[PDB]
Amino acid sequence: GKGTPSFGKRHNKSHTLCNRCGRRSFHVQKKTCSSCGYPAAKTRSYNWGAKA
Amino acid sequence: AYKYLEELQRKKQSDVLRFLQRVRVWEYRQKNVIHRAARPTRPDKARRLGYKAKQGFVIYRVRVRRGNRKRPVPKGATYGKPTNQGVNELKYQRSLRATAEERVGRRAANLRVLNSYWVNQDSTYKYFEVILVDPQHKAIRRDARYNWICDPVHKHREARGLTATGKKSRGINKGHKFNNTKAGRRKTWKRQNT
Amino acid sequence: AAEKKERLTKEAAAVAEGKSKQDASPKPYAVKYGLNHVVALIENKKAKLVLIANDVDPIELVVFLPALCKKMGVPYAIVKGKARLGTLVNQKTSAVAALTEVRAEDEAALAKLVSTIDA
Amino acid sequence: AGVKAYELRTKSKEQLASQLVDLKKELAELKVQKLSRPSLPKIKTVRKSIACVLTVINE
Amino acid sequence: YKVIEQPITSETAMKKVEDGNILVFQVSMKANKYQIKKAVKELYEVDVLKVNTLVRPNGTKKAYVRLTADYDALDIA
RNA sequence: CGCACGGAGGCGAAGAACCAUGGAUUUCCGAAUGAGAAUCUCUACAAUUGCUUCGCGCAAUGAGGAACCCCGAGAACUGAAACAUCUCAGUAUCGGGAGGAACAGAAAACGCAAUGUGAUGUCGUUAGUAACCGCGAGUGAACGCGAUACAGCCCAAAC
Repeated sequence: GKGTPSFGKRHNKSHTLCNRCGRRSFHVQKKTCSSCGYPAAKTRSYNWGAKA
Repeated sequence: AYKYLEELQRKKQSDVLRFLQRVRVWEYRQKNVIHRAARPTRPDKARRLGYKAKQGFVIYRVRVRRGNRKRPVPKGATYGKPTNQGVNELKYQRSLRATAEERVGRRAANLRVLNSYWVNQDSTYKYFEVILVDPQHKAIRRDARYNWICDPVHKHREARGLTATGKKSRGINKGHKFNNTKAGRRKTWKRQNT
Repeated sequence: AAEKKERLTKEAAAVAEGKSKQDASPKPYAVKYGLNHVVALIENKKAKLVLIANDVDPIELVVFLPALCKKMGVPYAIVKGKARLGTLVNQKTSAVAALTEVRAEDEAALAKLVSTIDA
Repeated sequence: AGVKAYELRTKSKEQLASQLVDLKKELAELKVQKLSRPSLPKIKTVRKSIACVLTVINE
Repeated sequence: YKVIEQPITSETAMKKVEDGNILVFQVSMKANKYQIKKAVKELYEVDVLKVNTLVRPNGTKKAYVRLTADYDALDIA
């Protein structure tokens, strides 16, 4: 929940750098992402934000 | 010349056509989406819409589903008219025709389609043929007719994607002067969707 | 329809029989090609016999050959193998279709054979 | 200048795998003793020189 | 393409090329340890008795081959 | 001797730097394509498809792009001083896809009804007109006209 620690203690690797997207972004429990691309073979965006 | 294969394909319950229909789709059924075919099922209609034996031509069947519905339900905020809401009642505007034409084309990425139309199907799926062309081929890019469906793909590209075809360019448009209001000035885009 | 016996199918493809004399009549005079031209001959009764392949595709091009043969009164036969009657007419490719307008030379075996069918 | 890609590309592959070690040694060797005394255009000359040779055969 | 890469020079390396006949650098993760052996010997005249392997971390490969009781640490072609 | 003004050293008149054009080299994954992988590793057009000498032999597709364009899916806040149709709006957002522009396009048209016009876009106007609507709030064309630019043709079948 709230940092106590109760969180932060979690010492698990996740969200490392993706092969093709410089940002770490890719989780390891996920498949690929949280920044552009993978799984989609394109670029990642999403309009959750920018108006189009 | 090919009259009665037009005539014949009218009733579809007349006599010979029906029997072929008994043994036809038996095989087609138990054959999944994407097939291919040496000849069209109706020779008049292919070689009507545009099909000739020539290299670079390919005609495929397609199956679809049966009835039209299959839709997701809206989230909350359903309360209302409801407007866009509903469930199994709505029918989708695209035909199980237009759907046959793509869902072909996205099989063969390379080629485009002048589109034929179905043969009938029962208890479920309808079928459809669908001729496609092939743009970078020879003999295709020869005959004046059956040219320009490949220039090479400068404007026409994924025809039937855009829509430009037979069933499409129908469906969302028919007629000309009169009743072409809130229809094709060019189309739905522009003159906001009806 | 009626069933041909692989014995009749010899002799004249154009006739009820299978192709043989059918090669005659091309060397002699008269024949047709495919379904299209053959159909015309029945329409304007010119062909003595015309043949039809059994195989056929779902072509159903040859669907109205019978009834539209039996009005005109043109006898027509069934052959097995589109290729077989394809080959007798000088055609590299096979044809479901038919023939012999004039039936030259074999105005003999032809017409004798027709009698066999519809005996 | 120096080698200049003329001589290269004219030369055979075997020749290329020669004159590619010729610079290599006087190169790495400059790198050692480079610490001793630094080099001016030589290393840097040799590199580039060597570099070009590789992207010749591997063009 | 080349199996070789350039010598790996480090404190660990110089010790090996000291006690222990030798060692080196390497490259080609996609190199076996036979390949680095042959293309070791191909380079200089020495027989390399045994070459080990070593992933890294560096994202490269390391393989320290040691000579055969007849050749010293070259440290000079 | 990049940004990048250092220390060392070096290159250049054997005409370097730098620019143009052309060539060489061009690891691994791949849209990523032999297979796997957080940019490494292990021993081949992956996948779909056309032609086919039926062999990946010859080819196609995939992804990107500021917005624009085309085809589909499609809200709610809001307005009606509440609110259900209506409205916001076919908007936002989503899915698929083309081009340098797209899309339309040579009448089973128009309908100033005519002895009249003559493919299609677009701009101005027609006009907040006709039409819609708790006939509430709101919504809302077209023919024609003046312009811009103009360009008409190919199949199926008969034989």
